[PDB]
Amino acid sequence: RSYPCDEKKQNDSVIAECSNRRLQEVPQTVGKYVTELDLSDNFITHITNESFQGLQNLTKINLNHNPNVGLNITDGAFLNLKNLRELLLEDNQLPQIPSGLPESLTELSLIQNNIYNITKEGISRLINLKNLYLAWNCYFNKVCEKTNIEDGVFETLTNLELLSLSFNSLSHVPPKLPSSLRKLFLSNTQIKYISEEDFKGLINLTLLDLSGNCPRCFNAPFPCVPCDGGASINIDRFAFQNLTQLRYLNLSSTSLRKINAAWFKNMPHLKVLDLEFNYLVGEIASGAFLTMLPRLEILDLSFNYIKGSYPQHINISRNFSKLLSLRALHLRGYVFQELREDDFQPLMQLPNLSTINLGINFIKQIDFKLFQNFSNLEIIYLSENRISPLEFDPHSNFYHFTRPLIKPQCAAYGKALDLSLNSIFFIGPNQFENLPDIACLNLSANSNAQVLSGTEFSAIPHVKYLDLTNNRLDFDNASALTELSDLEVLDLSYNSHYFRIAGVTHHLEFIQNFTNLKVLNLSHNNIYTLTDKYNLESKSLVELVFSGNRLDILWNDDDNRYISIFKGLKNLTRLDLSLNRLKHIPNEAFLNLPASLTELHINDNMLKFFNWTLLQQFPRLELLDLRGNKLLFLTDSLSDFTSSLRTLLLSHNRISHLPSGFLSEVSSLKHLDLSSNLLKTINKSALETKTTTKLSMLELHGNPFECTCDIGDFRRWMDEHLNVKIPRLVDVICASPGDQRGKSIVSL
Amino acid sequence: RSYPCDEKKQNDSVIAECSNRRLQEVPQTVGKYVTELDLSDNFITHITNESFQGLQNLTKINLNHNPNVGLNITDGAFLNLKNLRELLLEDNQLPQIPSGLPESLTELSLIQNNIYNITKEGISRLINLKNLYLAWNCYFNKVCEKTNIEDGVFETLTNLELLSLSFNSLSHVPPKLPSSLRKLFLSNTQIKYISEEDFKGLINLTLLDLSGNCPRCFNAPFPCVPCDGGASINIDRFAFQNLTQLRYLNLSSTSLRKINAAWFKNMPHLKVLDLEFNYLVGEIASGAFLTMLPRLEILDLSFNYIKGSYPQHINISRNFSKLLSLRALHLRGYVFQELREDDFQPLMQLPNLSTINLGINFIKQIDFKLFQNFSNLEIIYLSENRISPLEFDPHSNFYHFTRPLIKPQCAAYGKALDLSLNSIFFIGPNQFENLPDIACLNLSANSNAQVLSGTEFSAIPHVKYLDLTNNRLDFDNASALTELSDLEVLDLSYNSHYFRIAGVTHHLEFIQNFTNLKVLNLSHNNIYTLTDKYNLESKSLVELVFSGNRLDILWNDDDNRYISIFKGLKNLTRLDLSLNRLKHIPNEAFLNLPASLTELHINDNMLKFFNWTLLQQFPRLELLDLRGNKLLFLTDSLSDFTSSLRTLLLSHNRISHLPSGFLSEVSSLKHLDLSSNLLKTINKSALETKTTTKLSMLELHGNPFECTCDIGDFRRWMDEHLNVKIPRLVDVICASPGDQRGKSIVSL
Ligand SMILES: *[C@@H]1O[C@H](CO)[C@@H](O[C@@H]2O[C@H](CO)[C@@H](O[C@@H]3O[C@H](CO)[C@@H](O)[C@H](O)[C@@H]3O)[C@H](O)[C@H]2NC(C)=O)[C@H](O)[C@H]1NC(C)=O
Ligand SMILES: *[C@@H]1O[C@H](CO)[C@@H](O[C@@H]2O[C@H](CO)[C@@H](O[C@@H]3O[C@H](CO)[C@@H](O)[C@H](O)[C@@H]3O)[C@H](O)[C@H]2NC(C)=O)[C@H](O)[C@H]1NC(C)=O
Ligand SMILES: *[C@@H]1O[C@H](CO)[C@@H](O[C@@H]2O[C@H](CO)[C@@H](O)[C@H](O)[C@H]2NC(C)=O)[C@H](O)[C@H]1NC(C)=O
Ligand SMILES: *[C@@H]1O[C@H](CO)[C@@H](O[C@@H]2O[C@H](CO)[C@@H](O)[C@H](O)[C@H]2NC(C)=O)[C@H](O)[C@H]1NC(C)=O
Ligand SMILES: O=c1ccn([C@@H]2O[C@H](CO)[C@@H](O)[C@H]2O)c(=O)[nH]1
Ligand SMILES: O=c1ccn([C@@H]2O[C@H](CO)[C@@H](O)[C@H]2O)c(=O)[nH]1
Ligand SMILES: *[C@@H]1O[C@H](CO)[C@@H](O)[C@H](O)[C@H]1NC(C)=O
Ligand SMILES: *[C@@H]1O[C@H](CO)[C@@H](O)[C@H](O)[C@H]1NC(C)=O
Ligand SMILES: *[C@@H]1O[C@H](CO)[C@@H](O)[C@H](O)[C@H]1NC(C)=O
Ligand SMILES: *[C@@H]1O[C@H](CO)[C@@H](O)[C@H](O)[C@H]1NC(C)=O
Ligand SMILES: *[C@@H]1O[C@H](CO)[C@@H](O)[C@H](O)[C@H]1NC(C)=O
Ligand SMILES: *[C@@H]1O[C@H](CO)[C@@H](O)[C@H](O)[C@H]1NC(C)=O
Ligand SMILES: *[C@@H]1O[C@H](CO)[C@@H](O)[C@H](O)[C@H]1NC(C)=O
Ligand SMILES: *[C@@H]1O[C@H](CO)[C@@H](O)[C@H](O)[C@H]1NC(C)=O
Ligand SMILES: *[C@@H]1O[C@H](CO)[C@@H](O)[C@H](O)[C@H]1NC(C)=O
Ligand SMILES: *[C@@H]1O[C@H](CO)[C@@H](O)[C@H](O)[C@H]1NC(C)=O
Ligand SMILES: *[C@@H]1O[C@H](CO)[C@@H](O)[C@H](O)[C@H]1NC(C)=O
Ligand SMILES: *[C@@H]1O[C@H](CO)[C@@H](O)[C@H](O)[C@H]1NC(C)=O
Ligand SMILES: *[C@@H]1O[C@H](CO)[C@@H](O)[C@H](O)[C@H]1NC(C)=O
Ligand SMILES: *[C@@H]1O[C@H](CO)[C@@H](O)[C@H](O)[C@H]1NC(C)=O
Repeated sequence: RSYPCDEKKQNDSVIAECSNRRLQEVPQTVGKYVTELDLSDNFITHITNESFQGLQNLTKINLNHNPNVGLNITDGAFLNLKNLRELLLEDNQLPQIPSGLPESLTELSLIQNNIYNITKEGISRLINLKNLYLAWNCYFNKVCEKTNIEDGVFETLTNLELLSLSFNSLSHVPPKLPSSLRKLFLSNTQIKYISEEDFKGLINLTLLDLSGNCPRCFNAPFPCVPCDGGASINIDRFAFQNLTQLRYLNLSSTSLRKINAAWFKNMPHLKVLDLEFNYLVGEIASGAFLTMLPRLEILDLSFNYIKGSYPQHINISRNFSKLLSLRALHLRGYVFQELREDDFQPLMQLPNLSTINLGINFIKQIDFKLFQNFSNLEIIYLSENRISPLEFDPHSNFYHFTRPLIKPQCAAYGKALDLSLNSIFFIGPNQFENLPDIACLNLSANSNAQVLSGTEFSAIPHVKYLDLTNNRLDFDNASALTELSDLEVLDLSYNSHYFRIAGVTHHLEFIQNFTNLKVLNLSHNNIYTLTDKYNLESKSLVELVFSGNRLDILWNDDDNRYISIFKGLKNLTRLDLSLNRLKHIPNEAFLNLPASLTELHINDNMLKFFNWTLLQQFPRLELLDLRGNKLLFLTDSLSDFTSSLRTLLLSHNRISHLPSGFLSEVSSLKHLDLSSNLLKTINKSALETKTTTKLSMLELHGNPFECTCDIGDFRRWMDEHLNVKIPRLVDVICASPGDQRGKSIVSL
Repeated sequence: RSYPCDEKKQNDSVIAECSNRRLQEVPQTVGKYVTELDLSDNFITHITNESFQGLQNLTKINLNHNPNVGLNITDGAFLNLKNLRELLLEDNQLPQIPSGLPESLTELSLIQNNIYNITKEGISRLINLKNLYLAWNCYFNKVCEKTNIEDGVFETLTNLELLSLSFNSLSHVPPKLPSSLRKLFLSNTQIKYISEEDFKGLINLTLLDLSGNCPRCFNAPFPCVPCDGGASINIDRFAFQNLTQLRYLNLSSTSLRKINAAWFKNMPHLKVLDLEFNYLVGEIASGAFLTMLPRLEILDLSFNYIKGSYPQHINISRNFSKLLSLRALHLRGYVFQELREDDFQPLMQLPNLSTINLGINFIKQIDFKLFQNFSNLEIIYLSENRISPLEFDPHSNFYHFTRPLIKPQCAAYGKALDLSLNSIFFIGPNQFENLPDIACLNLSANSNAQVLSGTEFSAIPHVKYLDLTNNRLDFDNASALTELSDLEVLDLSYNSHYFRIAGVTHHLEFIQNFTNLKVLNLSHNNIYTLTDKYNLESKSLVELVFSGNRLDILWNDDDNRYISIFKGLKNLTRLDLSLNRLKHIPNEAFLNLPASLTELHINDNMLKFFNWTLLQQFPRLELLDLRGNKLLFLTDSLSDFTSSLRTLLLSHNRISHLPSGFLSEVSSLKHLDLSSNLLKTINKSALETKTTTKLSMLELHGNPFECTCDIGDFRRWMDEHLNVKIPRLVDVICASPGDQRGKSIVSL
């Protein structure tokens, strides 16, 4: 669109995406209309006053991860960009803060460099700075120096709201912090003592992160240095006195054995309290601090286990009943054998508690009926226990994953129960009695070997999304699951166990019984043989995932029984036939795929040939995905066979000719993917649709191009249609002639 | 060696391997010294009198699978090959038996063609034939005709010993069979009735296969047509009267409900009796026929279950106690809930019974102590049941797999117990009491989540090979397995369950405790973090499989703890580091790999660079395997860094230059693999070792070669060293110049 950069005029403003394009310099061709410039992930080793001459409306520049193999920045290189507000210089191996940065700046990131010198000369004049990131310059077993913070360097930054200094060796909270601060990150900074003076004047603070100071190092997944004797962090009883607005407090991995309730005396708006990786089993049981937390919404007490201990029960203070605003409680990694109804009484009147997380506790037994007696649990998270039948992203949390506990597609339906990664290897007749009205149920990876027979889920009959992936279900009864009459989504992925055995029964008849089944995933089941009924049928099903089965055997030329296997899926729009070892598809089998299809995937098979003519029988087909096969040839008469195709994905095949004509009157085609094929060239005509083109994406990288003078018309075409995104254009590489043998088009 | 063919002068005789070389004709360059010629798997569409002009010492020709896309053979094409004994013409889409075949023939195979016409004109003069294969010409839902066998066609073949007509539509045993027959195959031939006359004169017969006539079709994994009403095959009571020498009788899938004991009256040397896929639950219980089988060594009664039945116990006739020669009993697929000691009393005095196979019965409970009371069980096969804590190869068996029940590497150690693919999800304290002295134990795929602690295998303390693959073991105790003091082979593959979780313990210390541990497989465990001890140690271990773990994280530049992870494996010769997502290996980590290594695999990683200089620290290194990485460059000074390397595998990398010099003084190098790289050319010098070369294999296929006149010296070199196998030479393909763009070298 603006080589070597794209642009988006989106919408008030103008972004030049010049990312990951192995540039060796800032390109001088950037349009002076651009406001934001992304130069990240290139090979840039120098920035000078020449670099942005040039581009006086620039308000943001992202130089992260250059050269991605440090970056050498001249004094005052940016100094004449009057409008520059945001400057990202992460992971550039910088040995110092660049000198002569512009006073315009409001955001500066210097995360993941080699800076151990924070000087007034560097930053004290940047008086418009709001956010300053200096995290991850010295940590673990990196070779590096303690951070030298010149006294009062930050004091003149009277607009500073965010300061991040985590993952650096500091030893003390810096003094003379501006009272504008709202968020102060000091994790893993080797700070053993927090004095009364350290945060005294910071009355605007809403976040304080002191995690990983005096860390808990047992079983640490990184190089970990504890305080002497694995001692607790030492926090003066008044250290938080003035922090009246505090909303987030992270004390994870500070080796706490005791929580000074007084810490929260003046902090009545605290909403999120993170106490993972301490030694708090005692405090969880007794727990004065728990009376001081009236507005607390999220409490994380995960991984406080005593090593080698495996108590029968979890011991929860009555004082949990004081957590009236609590929405989510995380108690992973306490480690205990049995959860009884009594043990959680202090939680049962908390009006807003919607999520309980007891993952990873090695729990053997649960009194399931206790959950009903909560006021309004929405998410009951029991994944990764022992229940049986009745390297680091600097912009992420370091102590826990932040992905939803339950997939949003499943939780959307209603109350959720996650029993994955346990040992519920069959479901007895009372397994789900006394539960709430579960809508979303996860029994993935229970090595369940049951003959489901239409009774097993009768006590939670309203499940709508059921995840049964990674079990070993035995399909010997045609009434399986049929008691779930409102079932919409059924994941049977990775249940190959019994499908792989010819000699036992495989009954999938049950599929047809559901009036509202929409999405079925039969992936990675190794299905090659069925009992009695060879046809799948449903008046409702939208999407069928059949990848990683054996259609190569089901559609074997000497066997006619499966030739209409999917035809009875009369509503189907989406079908995934990937990874079925197919070398060809019998024409009759293809013509019996449902005519309702809008999306068909046959990627990662071994197809030599595709019968294009048969697309005439699929007038609703919008996406066809044939990536990763062995195809040599495309039809020259595509518009004779489809008027509907919008996306055609043909990467990783053996296509050496692209017929002039291919284009013709195709019109619906938005997205054509020809990357990773055997293409020496591309003719003009092969694109120039004499109707209207919807062409907006055309992929070509990984073809052995030839950059003889003509050209082709291709380059001319490219400019004739600057609005056709062609990603990875730098990866479209002349393999010839030899004056180009590793060059990107174009350059003459 | 003899383009386009190899040759082996091995040893009295001379084999020309011209297989799978996409030939379009029989090459006229075959040396008249050749005795056996393999032309299988090519694109040959014609055979004429010209084809073997030429080659008068030919005794064997294999033309199977031509053209592999039928084959058109002229009358008498082979007629002048006086010494021709064996002719394989399988899978050639032949519409008839070729005419004018030579009388010299002793073996003729015509399996998998379109022959429905067996005529005197075709074969009656082939009076030297011993073995005649005509199987698989008409079967399943192939479009084909009933087989017309001209009356008395076989009668003149008075040397015929083997006749195979299986998988053809016959309806009746052919009459006028020669009394020379020893083996008669008639499986799946649509023969409903066996009369007294059918085998009357066949006194030399030792094998008769009548399987799949009136088949059991429930749950059939192929198109199956039963006799009317699913009726039994009808075998006249005297049909086997004269078959006194019979050794093998296959009656699998003949819908038998009743076994006429009289069938075996005159057949006292029967050794193998196959009765799979019938309806014999009644006969197994009552069983007169069982008294008639004194020399029987293998009995197969698998898959006789009654559909939908799930009896509590298996019912075995007392008459099994008459099977005095029995060595192996196969009772898969009976389907029953519990095996009690009583139920197998009739087996317990059989002196030679070494294998009991009860796979695939969905058994829930076993009285394990019953096995001890057998005389000398060697293999106790219980795989694929429900036990819980206390398309078709025409040359293979069609009704069961013929691979060993136990891997020979494990069974070699002694008595074997296979409990794989059950639900023994923990091992209680008495689980293995009252067993024989087990040496080989398979607990693979029991979803076992146990903390092994050094007591669990105490009642079978002599296990030497333990297969624990595909479980979810929790390594929380450093004494795991240590009670097995003689343990030699330990397979922990596919136990990623708990390794993937950072926050729980992973203790592999136990490895060091074993005095005789030789082979350890830790593949596909996703190992990225260990507890307390970061080093693996053993004075004995020979082989460590560490593929599919996360060495990319273990050897992260900011973490020093795993930099000597394998160093303490002081005896190690073989190490597999494949599939660990490695982009580079820190030099220190490489130099700390044990100096004892003779074989190192680092294939299927993402390496851009390899430090060749560090091979100086591995003076015993014989094999180095770097396939499937991103390497661009080879060292020009290999002999400076190793004098030991014998095999170097470098396929699927990005190597475009092969330094002249690479060769130099390398001498130990037998096998060089450069296939699937980016090589435009290969210089002469790059090979011509001025010391002695051990070069015997050099792979090059899948490189973009250039076939400009010079040449190189390469082609000259090739002939200068005709004894260097270069497999897939036809796949070494000129990508240039354009007069060659898809040609194989060489051709000018
Ligand atoms: C078995 O198949 C189902 C159906 O394909 C899989 O769930 C589906 O996963 C896709 C791929 O992630 C989800 O699509 C994504 O949704 C997000 C959020 O809306 C969107 O941002 C992405 O661009 C993408 O569209 C799809 O919603 C989801 N469907 C359902 C019903 O949950 C499932 O993951 C497969 N199971 C396994 C074990 O592979
Ligand atoms: C875990 O690793 C072990 C050790 O590599 C695997 O067993 C080993 O498998 C190899 C590959 O098949 C066996 O080598 C083969 O032996 C046969 C018969 O002697 C030979 O003909 C072949 O050319 C080849 O050498 C090797 O014997 C065997 N080792 C042992 C101790 O059994 C094992 O399969 C791996 N487990 C999984 C689940 O992948
Ligand atoms: C059911 O639980 C399983 C296991 O906890 C979930 O599987 C994980 O899904 C996440 C998010 O997609 C993946 O990144 C993980 O790799 C999966 N983990 C494993 C162990 O397979 C699954 O998503 C849960 N189902 C629902 C509906 O929430
Ligand atoms: C333990 O049992 C497992 C399962 O029966 C065996 O695994 C099979 O091994 C065969 C022969 O290598 C493979 O072709 C199969 O794919 C494997 N099956 C499965 C389900 O994984 C294993 O070989 C047995 N171990 C020993 C020592 O005999
Ligand atoms: O089955 C169990 C039970 C308890 N623990 C404990 O859980 C903690 C984390 O692994 C350790 O202290 C360990 O003793 C386990 O690891 N596995
Ligand atoms: O768990 C069980 C028990 C029995 N069967 C029976 O085994 C035979 C083969 O699948 C069928 O008759 C079926 O009823 C099973 O499939 N699963
Ligand atoms: C950059 O600075 C040099 C002097 O060091 C000057 O000669 C040159 O014109 C400057 N370039 C721009 C674009 O200002
Ligand atoms: C940085 O670059 C300048 C010129 O662009 C050069 O003179 C200087 O040596 C470089 N500094 C470092 C520390 O590499
Ligand atoms: C710190 O930076 C200052 C100010 O730019 C510089 O003068 C000094 O040399 C630096 N000191 C160290 C130790 O890097
Ligand atoms: C607190 O914050 C605001 C800006 O959000 C600032 O203007 C005000 O002066 C601050 N007060 C103190 C005491 O720092
Ligand atoms: C399925 O199981 C139910 C419950 O045991 C049983 O009653 C029914 O007969 C079974 N078979 C079929 C085909 O539905
Ligand atoms: C058919 O599929 C569509 C999506 O294409 C879905 O909206 C509708 O609910 C399904 N129809 C039926 C009858 O279930
Ligand atoms: C495509 O299939 C049609 C109908 O099955 C058939 O007539 C035609 O020959 C096939 N085309 C190719 C190119 O094989
Ligand atoms: C093959 O037969 C033809 C006659 O059909 C004859 O002219 C020719 O010489 C023969 N070739 C050989 C090698 O015998
Ligand atoms: C077989 O080949 C001969 C000549 O080589 C040709 O004349 C004849 O038509 C072919 N026969 C068939 C059935 O294709
Ligand atoms: C069978 O082969 C004979 C002898 O070669 C031939 O004459 C006849 O045409 C063939 N009959 C059929 C039905 O193919
Ligand atoms: C049986 O077999 C031998 C060859 O093995 C043959 O010579 C002998 O004549 C045969 N006897 C009969 C009765 O066919
Ligand atoms: C391992 O388990 C055994 C048996 O319970 C126990 O006695 C021992 O103390 C455990 N721990 C270690 C480190 O061996
Ligand atoms: C060391 O390895 C070899 C194979 O290299 C093996 O023969 C020997 O038993 C092992 N040594 C010890 C001490 O276990
Ligand atoms: C190979 O490693 C050695 C020793 O660690 C080091 O001196 C040398 O620079 C490395 N070689 C390359 C080519 O990086």
